[PDB]
Amino acid sequence: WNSNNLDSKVGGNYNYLYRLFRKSNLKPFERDISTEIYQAGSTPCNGVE
Amino acid sequence: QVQLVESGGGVVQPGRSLRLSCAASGFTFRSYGMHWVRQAPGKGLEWVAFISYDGSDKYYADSVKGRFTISRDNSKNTLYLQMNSLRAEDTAVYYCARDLSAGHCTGGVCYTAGGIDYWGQGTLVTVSSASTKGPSVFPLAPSSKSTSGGTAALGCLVKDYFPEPVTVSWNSGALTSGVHTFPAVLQSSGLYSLSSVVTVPSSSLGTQTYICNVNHKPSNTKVDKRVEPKSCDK
Amino acid sequence: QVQLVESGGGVVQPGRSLRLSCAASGFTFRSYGMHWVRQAPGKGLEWVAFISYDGSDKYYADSVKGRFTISRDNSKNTLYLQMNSLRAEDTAVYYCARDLSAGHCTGGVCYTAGGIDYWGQGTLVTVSSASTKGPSVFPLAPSSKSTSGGTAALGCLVKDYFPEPVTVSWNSGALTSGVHTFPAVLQSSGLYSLSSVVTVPSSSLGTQTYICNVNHKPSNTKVDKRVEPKSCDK
Amino acid sequence: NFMLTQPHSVSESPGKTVTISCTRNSGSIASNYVQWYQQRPGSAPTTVIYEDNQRPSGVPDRFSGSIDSSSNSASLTISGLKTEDEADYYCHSYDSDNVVFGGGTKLTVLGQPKAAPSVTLFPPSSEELQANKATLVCLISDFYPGAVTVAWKADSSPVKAGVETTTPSKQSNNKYAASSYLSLTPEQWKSHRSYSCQVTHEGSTVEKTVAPTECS
Amino acid sequence: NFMLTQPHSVSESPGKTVTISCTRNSGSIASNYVQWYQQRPGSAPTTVIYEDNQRPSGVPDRFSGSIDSSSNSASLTISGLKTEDEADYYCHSYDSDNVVFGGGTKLTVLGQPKAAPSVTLFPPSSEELQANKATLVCLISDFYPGAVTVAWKADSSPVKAGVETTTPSKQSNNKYAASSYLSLTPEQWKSHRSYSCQVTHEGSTVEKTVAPTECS
Repeated sequence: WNSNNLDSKVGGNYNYLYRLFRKSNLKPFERDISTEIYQAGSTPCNGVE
Repeated sequence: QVQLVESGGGVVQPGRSLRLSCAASGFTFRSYGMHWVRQAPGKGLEWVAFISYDGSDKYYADSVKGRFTISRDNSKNTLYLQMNSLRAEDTAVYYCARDLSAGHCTGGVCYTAGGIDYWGQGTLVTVSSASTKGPSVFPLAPSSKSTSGGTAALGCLVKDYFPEPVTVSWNSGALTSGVHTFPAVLQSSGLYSLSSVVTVPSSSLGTQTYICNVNHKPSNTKVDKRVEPKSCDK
Repeated sequence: QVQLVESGGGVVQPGRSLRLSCAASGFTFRSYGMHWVRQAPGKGLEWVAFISYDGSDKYYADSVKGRFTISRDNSKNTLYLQMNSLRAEDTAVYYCARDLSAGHCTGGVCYTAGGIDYWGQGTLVTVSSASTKGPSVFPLAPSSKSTSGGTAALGCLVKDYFPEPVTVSWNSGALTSGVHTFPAVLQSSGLYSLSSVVTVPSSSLGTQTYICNVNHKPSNTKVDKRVEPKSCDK
Repeated sequence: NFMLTQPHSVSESPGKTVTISCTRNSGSIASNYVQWYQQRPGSAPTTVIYEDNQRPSGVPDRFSGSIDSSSNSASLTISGLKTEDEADYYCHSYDSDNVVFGGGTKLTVLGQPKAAPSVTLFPPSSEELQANKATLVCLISDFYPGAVTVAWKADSSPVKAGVETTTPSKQSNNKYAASSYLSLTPEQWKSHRSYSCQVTHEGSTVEKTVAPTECS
Repeated sequence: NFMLTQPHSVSESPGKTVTISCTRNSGSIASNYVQWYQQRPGSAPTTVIYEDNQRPSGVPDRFSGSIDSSSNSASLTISGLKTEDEADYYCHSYDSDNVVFGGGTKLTVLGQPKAAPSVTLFPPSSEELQANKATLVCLISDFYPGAVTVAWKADSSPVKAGVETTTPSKQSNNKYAASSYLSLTPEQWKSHRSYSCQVTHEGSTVEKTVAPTECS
């Protein structure tokens, strides 16, 4: 159901985030909370964007 | 259309038991009367037995008296054979058959059996000691002298394979022109060797893509062999 | 002849459960006491357990005491080993064996002993951190210094693969004189490599056709790069 | 326990009328219940005749059946012979003991001019010798009529073991092609100095002889 | 439970006889079950002797087992060895709880002259270096006897992590060959000035050097 009056705040709410990059698809009923920087190449990220 | 399907027969160790089959359509199966007939290669046809429509009566030949059993399932509309205690002479292309109708006759003196109006597609049984062996093929490169307005000879050699069926085709069966598969022949080692060549233009050598498709499903074997110009250099 | 066949090992994840089997052929399996023995690469024989001819008496090892399970079934002519909880050391081919004697004795001590003269084909368990990664295959051209009636070693090179095994036969088995497949090399990166060449006279330079065959089956990757001595072009 | 006697083959011009012989060495097939089938080579036999003057579907009107009691025989009459039906016919009924089969008789109708036989000898292939394999093959093709007899010889000595000759089959040009296979061994194959692949075809024979040393 | 000890390597020319001290240091091994197996490297072990002096089928008669009753040990005698006999020998048995295996052997047949080890390395290529992965390659070939030892060093400091010496391999020229690899990060490749592939060949050290000028 719609939650415009319950989840929106003046000026924009950024407390909600969604994952975009992952090595493999999640298994059913599996939750991932990893925050490691995704590596799209051969050079390691080393925790720096 | 009347037609009888064949499947099931094949390699079996002597002394074992195998269940043959035959299925057909386009008619009334519960009413007709069938027949069984094998065929020893290089020899005449042979009677086997007869089963009436109702599954009650059962007459047999001299060789398989008691040793063989036969029954049909009218609901399943299929006829089942059962051969037991195989002997060396059993290897023969079997053929499920048909009568004119159920058993009918005339003249007062008569009996419930008639003729053979249709037959089957055939089933080959192999009673022997040799076990499965994959086919071996080589690229039979044609002689390079076949140039400038002639017909060349080339093919693929299916040797040391066991057992049937092996299908030989070119362009996966697309190019049917000129293909002539020679009959399969046993060797003194118990194996099989045969030839299969296609009559093709000599000018087509090296131009069109040559691939012979050999399929031996019982061993799950499919081999793709290509013919290329021969390197008879120094 | 009597022979044993074992299959079922391969890529398996640590800490899980697995089932293994021993096929038997030639003798009365139910009249013998079966075996379970593993042989780690880079190590020697590592016996696992034993079982009486009828399954009443069972004998086990201390290292994995209770960690596996051992079983046999008479009717199916098969032998089983429900092994569990794989670790690092247990990477080992598993060899099913026949007993040379059933329960022989010295005169005072009577137990079902273990004597092996006929063994099985072998099944190997693969528990490792490195996954089943595909290789990259290099061709090995002969250096130009081997000419004028000498021998010019040539072939192809496979490096950085996993797991075992891989087989190399020259000309897909058509050439056997000179095939020398070097043993696989486990690198510090957890990967594999080896060498395999043939010995032929240098009179075949520029005329013989080399096709290096690589059969890395548990990962099923093959490479057919056209094999030649690399040309002397700047 | 019985048999029906018919010849091995019959050859006749298309414009004539020919029959077949179906008689027994004993018993009595008169007033009985008879059929007749045909087997074109290498495929499923097909019904032709049952109970005398009956005809199945899809068969032209050139066949005719009859029965006789004087010599305990029955006759299938065929008029206006064609070349499309060259095959073997057999004999069947329910006799005093069991349902019985007949030997067979080839049908031959001279539709094309005769030609001299062509023989070529194929020794085992070069890659085969190192494998200790041997299979001698002789090609008999484009010969009319299709009745060919092949015998194997080695250094003028006739060869009987490992002999297998394929039945000729119709070709695109209505001719026939047959192949004869001899199952020897390389140790025995290389020993004999010469051979012969005899083709006796309507009294005409042309012999070709090669040397086993050509393989190397 | 128990433990047998075997000399991991013994060298002897084929003309004389070799012996193995199958010493199970605990308890006793008198009047119990006896086993013996021989392994060609890379293949399954083959049984030698069971219960004192009993030999299998197809094995040469030269082998013969023995047990030292006083010293609680066993021994195997093979008279007139052959170079074909170069393999691994193992000592199995069963005390009446479990089965125990010995330390293993590397029997060397001194029937051929020793070979001078000459070594050549294989530097990594530039294309693969982009993924920060490179393995140092060492090739050892044509050395006799096969008993060899390979060590890796970095700036005169011995290296143990990532060091792996592979099994010496029988060669076509009756000699032996092997190889050793070392996968290290380019930072380790770049930082250290040079490395070394130290190989010991029966007291003779053979070593070759690689340089970064071919890495860029």
